[PDB]
Amino acid sequence: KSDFKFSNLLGTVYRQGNITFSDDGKQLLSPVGNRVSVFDLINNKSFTFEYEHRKNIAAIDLNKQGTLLISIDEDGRAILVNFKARNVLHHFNFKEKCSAVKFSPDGRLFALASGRFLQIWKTPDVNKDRQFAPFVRHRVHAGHFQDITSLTWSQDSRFILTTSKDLSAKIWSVDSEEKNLAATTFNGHRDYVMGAFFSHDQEKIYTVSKDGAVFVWEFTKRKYSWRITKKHFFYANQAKVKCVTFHPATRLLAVGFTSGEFRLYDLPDFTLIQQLSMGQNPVNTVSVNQTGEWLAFGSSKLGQLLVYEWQSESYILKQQGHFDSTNSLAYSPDGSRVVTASEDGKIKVWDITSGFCLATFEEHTSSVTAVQFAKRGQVMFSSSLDGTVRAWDLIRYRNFRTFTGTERIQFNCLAVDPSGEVVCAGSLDNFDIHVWSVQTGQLLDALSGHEGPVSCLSFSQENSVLASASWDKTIRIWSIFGRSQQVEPIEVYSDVLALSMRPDGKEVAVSTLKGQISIFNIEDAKQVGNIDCRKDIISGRFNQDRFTAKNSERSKFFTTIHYSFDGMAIVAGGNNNSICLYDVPNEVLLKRFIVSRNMALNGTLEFLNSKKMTEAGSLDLIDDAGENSDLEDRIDNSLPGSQRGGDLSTRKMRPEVRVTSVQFSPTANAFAAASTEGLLIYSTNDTILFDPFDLDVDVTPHSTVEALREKQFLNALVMAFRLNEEYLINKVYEAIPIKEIPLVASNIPAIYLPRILKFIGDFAIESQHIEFNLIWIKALLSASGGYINEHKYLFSTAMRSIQRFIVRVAKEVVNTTTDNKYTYRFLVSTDGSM
Amino acid sequence: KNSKIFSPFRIIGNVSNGVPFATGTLGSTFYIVTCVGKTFQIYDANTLHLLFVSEKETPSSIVALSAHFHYVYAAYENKVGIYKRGIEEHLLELETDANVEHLCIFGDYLCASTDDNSIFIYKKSDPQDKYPSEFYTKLTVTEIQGGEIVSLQHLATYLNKLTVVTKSNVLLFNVRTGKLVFTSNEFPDQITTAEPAPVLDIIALGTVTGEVIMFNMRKGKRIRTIKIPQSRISSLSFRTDGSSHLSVGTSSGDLIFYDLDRRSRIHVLKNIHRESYGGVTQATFLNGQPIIVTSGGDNSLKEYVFDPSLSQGSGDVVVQPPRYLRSRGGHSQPPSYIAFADSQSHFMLSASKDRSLWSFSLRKDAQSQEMSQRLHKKQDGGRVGGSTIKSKFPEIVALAIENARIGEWENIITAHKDEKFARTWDMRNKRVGRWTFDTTDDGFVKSVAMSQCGNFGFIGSSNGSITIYNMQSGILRKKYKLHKRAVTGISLDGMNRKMVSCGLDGIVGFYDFNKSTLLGKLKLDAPITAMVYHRSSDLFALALDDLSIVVIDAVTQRVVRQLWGHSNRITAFDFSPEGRWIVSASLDSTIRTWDLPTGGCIDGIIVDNVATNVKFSPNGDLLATTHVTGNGICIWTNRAQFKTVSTRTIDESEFARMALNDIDFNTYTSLEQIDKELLTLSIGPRSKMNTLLHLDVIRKRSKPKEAPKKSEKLPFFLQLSGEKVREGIAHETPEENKFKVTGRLGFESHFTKQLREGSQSKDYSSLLATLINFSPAAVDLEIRSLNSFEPFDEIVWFIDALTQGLKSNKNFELYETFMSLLFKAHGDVIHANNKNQDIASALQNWEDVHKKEDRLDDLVKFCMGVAAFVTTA
Amino acid sequence: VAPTALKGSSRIIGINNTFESRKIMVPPHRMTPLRNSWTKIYPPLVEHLKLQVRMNLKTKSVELRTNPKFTTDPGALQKGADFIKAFTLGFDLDDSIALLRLDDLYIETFEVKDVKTLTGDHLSRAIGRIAGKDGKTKFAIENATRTRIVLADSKIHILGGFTHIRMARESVVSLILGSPPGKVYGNLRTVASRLKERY
Amino acid sequence: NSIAIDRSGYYMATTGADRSMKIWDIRNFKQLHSVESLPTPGTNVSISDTGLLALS
Repeated sequence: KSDFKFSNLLGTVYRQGNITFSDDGKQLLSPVGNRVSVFDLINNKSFTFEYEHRKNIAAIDLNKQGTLLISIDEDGRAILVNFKARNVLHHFNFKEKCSAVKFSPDGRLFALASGRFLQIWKTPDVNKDRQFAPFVRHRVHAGHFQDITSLTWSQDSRFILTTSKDLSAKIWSVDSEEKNLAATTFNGHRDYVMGAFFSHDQEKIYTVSKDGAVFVWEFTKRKYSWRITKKHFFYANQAKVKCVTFHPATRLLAVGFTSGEFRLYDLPDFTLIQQLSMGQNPVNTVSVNQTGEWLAFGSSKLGQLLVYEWQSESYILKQQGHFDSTNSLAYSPDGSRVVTASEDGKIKVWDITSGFCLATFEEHTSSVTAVQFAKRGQVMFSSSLDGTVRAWDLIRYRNFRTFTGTERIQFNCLAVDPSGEVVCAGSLDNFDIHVWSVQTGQLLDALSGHEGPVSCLSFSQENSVLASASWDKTIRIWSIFGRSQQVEPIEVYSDVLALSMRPDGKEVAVSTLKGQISIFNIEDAKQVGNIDCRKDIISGRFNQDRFTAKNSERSKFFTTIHYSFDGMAIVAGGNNNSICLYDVPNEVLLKRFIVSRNMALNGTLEFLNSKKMTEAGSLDLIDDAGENSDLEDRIDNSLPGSQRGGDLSTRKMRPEVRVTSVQFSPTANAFAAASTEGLLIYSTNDTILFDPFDLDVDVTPHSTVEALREKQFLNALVMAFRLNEEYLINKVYEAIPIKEIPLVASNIPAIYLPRILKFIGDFAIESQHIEFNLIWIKALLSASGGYINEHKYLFSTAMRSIQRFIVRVAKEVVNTTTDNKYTYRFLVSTDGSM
Repeated sequence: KNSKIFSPFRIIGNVSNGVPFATGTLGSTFYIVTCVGKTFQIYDANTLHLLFVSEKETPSSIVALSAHFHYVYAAYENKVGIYKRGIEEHLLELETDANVEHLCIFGDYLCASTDDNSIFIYKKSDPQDKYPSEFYTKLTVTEIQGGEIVSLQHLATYLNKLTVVTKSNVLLFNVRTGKLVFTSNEFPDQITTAEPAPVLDIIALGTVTGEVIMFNMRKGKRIRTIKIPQSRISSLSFRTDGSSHLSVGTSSGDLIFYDLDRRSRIHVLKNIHRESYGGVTQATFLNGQPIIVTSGGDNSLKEYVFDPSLSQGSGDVVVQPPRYLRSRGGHSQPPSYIAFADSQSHFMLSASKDRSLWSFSLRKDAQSQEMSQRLHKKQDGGRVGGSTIKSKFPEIVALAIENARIGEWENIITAHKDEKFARTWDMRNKRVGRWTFDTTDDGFVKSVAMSQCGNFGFIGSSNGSITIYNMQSGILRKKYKLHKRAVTGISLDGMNRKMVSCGLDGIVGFYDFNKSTLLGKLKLDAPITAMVYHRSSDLFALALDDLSIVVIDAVTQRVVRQLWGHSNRITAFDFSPEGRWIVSASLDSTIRTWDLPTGGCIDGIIVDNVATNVKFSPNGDLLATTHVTGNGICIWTNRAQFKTVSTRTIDESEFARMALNDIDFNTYTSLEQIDKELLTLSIGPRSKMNTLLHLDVIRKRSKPKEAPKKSEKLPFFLQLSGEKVREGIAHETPEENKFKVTGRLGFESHFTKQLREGSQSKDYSSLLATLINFSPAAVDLEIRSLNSFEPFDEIVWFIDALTQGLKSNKNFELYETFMSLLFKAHGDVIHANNKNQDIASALQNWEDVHKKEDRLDDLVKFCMGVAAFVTTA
Repeated sequence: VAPTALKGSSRIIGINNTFESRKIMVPPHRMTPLRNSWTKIYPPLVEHLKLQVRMNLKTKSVELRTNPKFTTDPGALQKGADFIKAFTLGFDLDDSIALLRLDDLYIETFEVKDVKTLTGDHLSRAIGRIAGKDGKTKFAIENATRTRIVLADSKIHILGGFTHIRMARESVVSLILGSPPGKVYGNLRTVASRLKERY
Repeated sequence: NSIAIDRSGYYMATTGADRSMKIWDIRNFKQLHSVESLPTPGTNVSISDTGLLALS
């Protein structure tokens, strides 16, 4: 039940740091703010690691064997994580701002660029058990006079080229005996040396500077020494080289400039293979695949991630995420897709499994406040502060209709009739609820009666009534449909911030400014429950706050709430560092989730370190922009009083951890919470827990297998469910012969019927046995169709999962099968000649 | 003795075991090396932050520690190890069974004295060698020469002389020549300590009867005599800060400071360290500093500082007494109870027989702190009753903690020995709370529990009554009276609905907490000793007196699993966080892991010392245990968190002597195909079908909007001219005649050769296998390159290949896709020559198989018709 | 070398160009191109391949021999003989040099009559369809397949990588046999894209 | 990186990122000394009234 775990982070594909390709080239590792996301491009799967740094990630790297990953934040704190087990081995603090980290191509050693020192360590063995100090230092080198920009390993794991801000590139030998071989310093660059590389033969060294000059170094007579034989120049009018990478095998040089355009060059000929522009923002990181055919670029400002196939001039990947902009989220009725509304004015559809944006919409001028799906699922509606409500048709991606009030009011909430024939929106400056007809676009009527701004709306899925709440400390139930219009106001102790409607349509829950979740009976208009939440909410002290978090009344209330589809749980979130999951009938907190652990976000900590405080004030509040070397970083475009609705540069204050919306997955035991860092998705998919139901001493994994060998299929299946082991259920499920399926399905106890249906839906979506699963579903529906009808809300999520399997994969197969049948008949029956 | 699930990680809470610590200087900084059982720890003197710990535990307990610059020398049994940064660099093994006792390193000489009055000298092989390794000679002190060796010291400016200090007198040995240069006069009192003075030729000697001697070796005569009657000197040290001070530590736990210039006592620090544990085992002035570091056997390390004099003139006379600066410590006796404070593995709660409760930090030792016992002022206003002389609370038998309401009010309950009430603590404040919970039936507290919400505290009395208090207000709310004997366990489910109790009378009571009703009562064969409740799974295990662990499901009130095998009483046990394992410890010196799904013991350990407590981390990463000996907490790492562990039952007989693979690893891999008649999709991503059909349109979207700029002068064969890997279809090399359109022999593609081979052999299994492996781009290229000219052999063969594939019923959704691509690329060719017999016959056979695969449509249409109807109406 | 340093099959297909000696006969129409280009043909053969080069004015043939004391690569003679043949077939010198520099280039040779027995105007029409107006069709095949083609009357010579010159052959054959031009041009667009793609 | 001029305005001392310190004669504009190689680049230079040359 209430065993949820962070699974993946949508809405963001790249924030900062260096993106790295997996050695096989089929996975891309991208730092997403405080965590690391892994995208499997070939299998179309993604996952984000659970471990969390305390500041944004700065450098990451995965060894060639693909077993160990090291991630370093901006303070030098490092985490060594076992890639296969997705578990943290050790935490290491390098006590300095490490700029780059790179495993040796052998895998035995990895090097650190920590300021002006190059640190070489020995890799802990993955097979060995965890110890107090797994890392063993190998050597620390101090030749550079300023910070090291980057480092490069030789192909034989023997030499390291380091490039620093000293306008110099310097070479080291990993073995002390070979120090004489490489003890040279490469000079002559006017600006910072961004990158230095070896040729494939390792007889040539290329160095690239920020000013845009490439130097080709060779060991030649003037008696033999390294000399700049050739010099090439990027004649960029004002753009500076921002990131450089080189692939020795293909002799490919990919350079990213601050103007937002990158060039591919062929060395040592300096031939311009390509030149493209991703936008106006700098290209922060560039990486090359092992084969050399895929190039990954990332821009931090807009959070872009571009994987380019320079061979075919095609985009394997082209994605852009949102940071501190997602105002709302919506699941598709089948749960395959999740939509997000951003302050930019853009609505994006994200795929849960792959983790990429399928489509984008840019009709809205201003921030989009709400997004909601029709019951049917084809059509989508969104509202924005520009004063328009827009209906979207997903099959053709057209804004087939747009609604607008006569007085040009900003809209902050939205509700859609289950029939999809009426749309109602509310505002924070009108006090009325505007209603439109979907087919016509005409404003049917304006509902009046609230003495304060309308904060939220919702239609009852069955009864089709409308529930609205306002800061007027009241809730009104509108019976808009029917010959007679009736309104039933219900008073509440404080301002209502959120509202959730029961799937039954019989009760409504409201989150108030007091930190209370009160449940009312719609038909009787009397309170049936109340949950106290002020104590549960975790709220952090801001750096700018002059008052404690305990005394702070900033956010001790939930601005968004949602029911579980069964109707027994509420998930709540707000402008706070907590997501709380309550149980409605018993009014207890099932679990609390910490949204973020990033000290970059302002509201993470309840207590701040007193060392930061000084006689002047907090050390964090001091602006260090002037120290930055680049002019663009020094420029301050912040408006004095802006709080929201502008770019991050405009605010001048740190982003605040907050949850804008939360929802349950229609088809799975998971919920998604839109927050500043992105769309966090918590799911119960792993199911490592042992949660038996109705065991006895006789029930055992051994006993179930004995039943199978004796051909007692029903008993074997039931005993598997009583253990509730996924592997044992799968073993029994596939061992039942086809002839015996109808007999077993008709005889399964009613108690275990919801469990089998859940397993089939989750198993069928990704399994290969399409026909076997369809036989089981046919047997179950025919045998127990009436029972499922009597209890719709117990079986709602399971049924939606089965329908998704029958629609999204099964129908696609027969559609490809059936068209061949007709294409076949035309070719043979028809007469072809001349 | 070796576990397959757990491995030792380190010990927590131990700073020193009483062996004199060693001080070494790196540049201006200082560090202290302290012994902890079989391992040593290095602290930074400025902050007392742990820096390094010995990589591996020595086979035998360490006896001596000497540190010089980066290298540290640790002596154990007859071997002396050399360590740098906690990693052993070289091990010196002496050639006699006599154990090393004392250790001295000056220059290139390492002197090790065994308990048989034999001194072994080791020398550096090379002058520039970092540490001595080579064996030089052996010097033995006979009984006629002197008594038992007290310590080895080297005085400055002495070429190759070792000042051996014995109980009877002092001796001067020349290590290079191995000769006795000088023998001091006999001393009436036994010598116990020696310390070289900062002056030349003078070594301070401490006797057993409170006498300190400034013996001068050059003159061989006494210089001074300090007297400390009825005391025993344990340590000596001089102040090198420019003030002639001498600090004398005593076994009584006192530290005296003398002013040598003025012949006066500056101050005496009383009871800095316990007399029971050896008092002041080591007290050393930091070189050139006013800071003095003290240690003792009570698991504590302290630092004191001398402040500047307050008098502008005569600062020498007006000496400020030493001030406590900083210290590190832990329990003085083994912990009695332990608990994990939070969901993460940051902090652990510990209680010991020394009447002190500690909060230990796993992530950093400096964060470890002791919770205060200062009492709050009573709310009523009456004077609190207690002795004016302050004493610590009695030993803690039980503890219960929650974090639902941390920072709001009390969130810990503790039970004390022979005490009729339970005390509360606050984790946020790290201080004892303001509430006390009484049994109200004249019985001692035997069990304490808290609800998940953090509002209620449950107390179980030895007389059988369960009292329920409110943590916020400390007001008694409810009282349950079912048990007639002591209640040894109380637990409440996460939902705050059903409550469970157990007692020595053997009954297990089930209560409805909200309705306050007796849901049921269950009687067990033997008295119950302890309870652990797993809230997520609603399972709780009971340790019975018959040496069994009985797992019970609270929902149904029946025994589900019973565990046997322990040979003695079960001291403690704990659930795994996932609720799948139970790890239990017993008095028979074993820790067993039990797998609940199969109800058998999968792992077994033998501990040298009986483990008194066992606790899993809520993460599951770590397992913490405490033992009847040792002041620290043993932390184990859960290896199952990084790999699968077999659940095969352990061998009982072999374990006693020392004192279906998929099921074993709790996994199952789905079959390739359940039955031949059943249609099965391919083993791969489901987007491959979509990628193949709509490849062109997907690629058009991929192309950049604006054409990329490129240099006019570009190599035509750049893609091929690559130094050397790309495995694309383009990068294919021929394998080894009349020209043939499809491919000339010796110049033919791999796919076409497979196709022709299959046609003759009348089986395309090899061809179908490689088709599935082809990339979507490669698949399109091969089909489109098929020969489209008469007699149309390749097209006919391909249709025969796909027709065979549909018979197998495996990967059929690719075979449908391949046939769809064939019509797309060669539909006109087939249409123009539909009357050709070969194409007509091959096509007809494909339809015969394809017609059969229409049952799948019926299954899909049925389920949509019903599933839509069932969910809607 | 820098201190950081690390520690007889015939490419041409369809004609048997094969101390060893190789002889390549130069037709009359390639005599003058050989003369003006000779200054650039012998240096790579004599220096890189360490071969003993000669052209026999009497027999109008180019003679290559392996020098046992100088030559080190056993395949140099065959590689040199292959390179001279490409120039003999008509390929530009820079195109011929690609054979020496690279290791994965072959020449595929066939005649129009091999594909189909065309005579008179039909044969001329077939050659025209391959070339197209201003050589557009042949040029299109070169860029898409990344192959160099020499259409000497009814004799076609295709230079490039194995798979590359395979796709050119089907396009040329379809043009000979008379498939509709749009299908061939549509073919050339896809094969260009698919060939460069990683997957 | 840094420039220093004496009180009399006759000499100048300049340090560069190339690890070189050069003493100049700014009345006649003649280079007097060039300490070509320094252990590390000199961040700062100053000249006192008495004429002491300081380097960091």
